[PDB]
Amino acid sequence: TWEPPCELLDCGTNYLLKFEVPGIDKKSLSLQYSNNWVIVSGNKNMPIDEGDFCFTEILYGQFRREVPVPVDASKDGIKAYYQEGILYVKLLKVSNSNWVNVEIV
Amino acid sequence: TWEPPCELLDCGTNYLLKFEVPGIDKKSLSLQYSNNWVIVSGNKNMPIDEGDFCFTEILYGQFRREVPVPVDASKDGIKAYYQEGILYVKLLKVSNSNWVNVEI
Amino acid sequence: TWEPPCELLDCGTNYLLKFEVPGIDKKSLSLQYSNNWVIVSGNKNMPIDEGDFCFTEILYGQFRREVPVPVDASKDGIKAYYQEGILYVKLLKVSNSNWVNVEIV
Amino acid sequence: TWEPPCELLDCGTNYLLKFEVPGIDKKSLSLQYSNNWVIVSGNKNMPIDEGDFCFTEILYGQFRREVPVPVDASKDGIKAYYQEGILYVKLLKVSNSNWVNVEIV
Repeated sequence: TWEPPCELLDCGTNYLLKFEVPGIDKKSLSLQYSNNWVIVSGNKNMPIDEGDFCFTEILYGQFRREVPVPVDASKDGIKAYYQEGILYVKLLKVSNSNWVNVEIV
Repeated sequence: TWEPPCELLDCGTNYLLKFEVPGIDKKSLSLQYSNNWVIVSGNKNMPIDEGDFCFTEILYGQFRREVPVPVDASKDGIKAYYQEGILYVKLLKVSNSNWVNVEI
Repeated sequence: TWEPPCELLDCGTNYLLKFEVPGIDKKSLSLQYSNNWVIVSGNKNMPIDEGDFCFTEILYGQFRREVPVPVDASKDGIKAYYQEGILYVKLLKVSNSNWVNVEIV
Repeated sequence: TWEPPCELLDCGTNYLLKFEVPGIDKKSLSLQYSNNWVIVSGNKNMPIDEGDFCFTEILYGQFRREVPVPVDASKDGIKAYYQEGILYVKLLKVSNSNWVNVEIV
């Protein structure tokens, strides 16, 4: 139903991957890493409890985002945080990269 | 300047105006109410201190937003909180009843 | 140092990643794989042997392009076939796949 | 109606017009010459039989390009050769001499 904008910073030691997800159900939040891809998915419930809509520009509902990650990013050591409405994913940088070469025919 | 998306809510007692402002400069942030207008403004700075861009689709910069507010919203009692990347502005409805509920 | 246009295709059994590299030194064409990232590179040098430029819209020089490739792309069994100015890369879809669930703290 | 990038080379005794056209339909490819104008046209079909787009930067559809050639160029002896995704159009130059050089075999 919608897609959060993301940002990737190189901070030298690690990468830091960021998703702009203000005001989501922090219990619905889910992120997995796999083969240098990062998958975030979650849900943003309408405020049925808070009151009735007068107007709204806010996107509600289900969201998902698959985002590639540089080669020197490692599966082991990943951390994530949800602060001030941003999901931060801190990935470490493995040094070695198995730089296989493909033959063309 | 960019604009943050906003939404209004009626909740009987009070209107609840909301702005999505994730990762903004809390010291910059600035909220003023005048004449059925709520004006919100601040800065969301690029994170030069965190690292170096590889790509970004985040909007950075200075934001202003004027929102007009219903007429039964009161100038008094106005409160604003910032939490989880959302600025809530809670405006009180101007009361039409002389009777006062007693909370007991 | 330009980059050639490219294209991803899903063929069920396999993925097909294409690059348009027309009129390049077929000897310079390199193609490396690492961690779901493909890196194609090469050199396309001027036609000084054919003649002298009256005008040209054609990009000459060195080129590389890094393209990330989907999660179910397989590290093993990549075939690269060059035909008629287009460099094809057939990637195998994988069967089992390890994931990591990250905790959002 | 996209248009392919092109190039004009002065090779002394002839001009070389070059249209970069990787993987067009070789059939339905139409060259014309009249009054110092070269008109190339044709079509490039989607790979409906190869897969399904995951993404693409390749322009598809029907193309056309109209190129003025030099005052120097002849309306005779024009030859066109398609190879490795490049269409070569080879124009002669209007002869400036009456002596004819005799290649001794």
